[PDB]
Amino acid sequence: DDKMHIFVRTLTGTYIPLEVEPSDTIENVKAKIQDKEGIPPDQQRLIFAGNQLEDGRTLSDYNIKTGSILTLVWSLR
Amino acid sequence: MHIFVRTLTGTYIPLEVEPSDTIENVKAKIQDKEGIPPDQQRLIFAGNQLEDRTLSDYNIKTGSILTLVWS
Amino acid sequence: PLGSMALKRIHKELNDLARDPPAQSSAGPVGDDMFHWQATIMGPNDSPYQGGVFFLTIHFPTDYPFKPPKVAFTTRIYHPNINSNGSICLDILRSQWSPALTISKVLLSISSLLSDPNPDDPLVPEIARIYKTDREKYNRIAREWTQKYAM
Repeated sequence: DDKMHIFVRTLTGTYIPLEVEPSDTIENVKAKIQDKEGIPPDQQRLIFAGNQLEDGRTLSDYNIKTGSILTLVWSLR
Repeated sequence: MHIFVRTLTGTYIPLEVEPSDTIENVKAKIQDKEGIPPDQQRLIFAGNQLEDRTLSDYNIKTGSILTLVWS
Repeated sequence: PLGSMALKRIHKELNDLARDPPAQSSAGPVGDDMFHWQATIMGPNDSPYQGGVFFLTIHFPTDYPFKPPKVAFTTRIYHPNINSNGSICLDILRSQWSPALTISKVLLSISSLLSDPNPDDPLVPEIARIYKTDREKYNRIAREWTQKYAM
């Protein structure tokens, strides 16, 4: 039950809360973002600590912890 | 990289910049997005006013948020 | 559950501030951590800080709102209750903090402290001394500092 609660900041101003695991992949987070907000995964770019979160890597690989805020860019559409 | 400028009203302005860019041509970049002339804008990062140094020395990276003040 | 109990309240407060801000202050996270917020306060008109925009940092404890947040000025200000490190003496930030107190109320209390300082029970003894002995000098110095650091 050691799930961490993180947030996704959009350019609209909202913050989407997500209950995730450290082993969740970036594409899994994008799928959750699509489910909650509708943005297609292939048009999402996630930024955290000045890094573009690449697919296949996990949140733990970027030291994403409870209360982390990931900036979402809705580009290429 | 990509940086974001937030006004006190909450609106966001995304800019495509590089660490070599100084902040006065960044100010000018904000000028032709919503109409604020450079003479009436204050750029603040991490609570410190930015004087027209470059983005690299203030440690501005991708996703960085800068507060815009109409002064 | 870690500190999710605090994060629920923090997100709710952020939503409340975004939907209805006081228009004389603002608050929200500008970084990568929901526990760390930036706030801005407009200087009151009835104070020598009129026209200045003061930036503050808010650090939420992991068990918010049971413990108060750590609020500190980042813009330099000339005030007998705010030291050179930005610490604020409000008596509701460590001693009489109760749940159901919001960040918005903390901002309003800080604005009121800016409007009417507290000579006795000071944080900076010298500024309090000048405030008690010469009001014109204090107001002029505060205006100079507001023009230099908050404008």
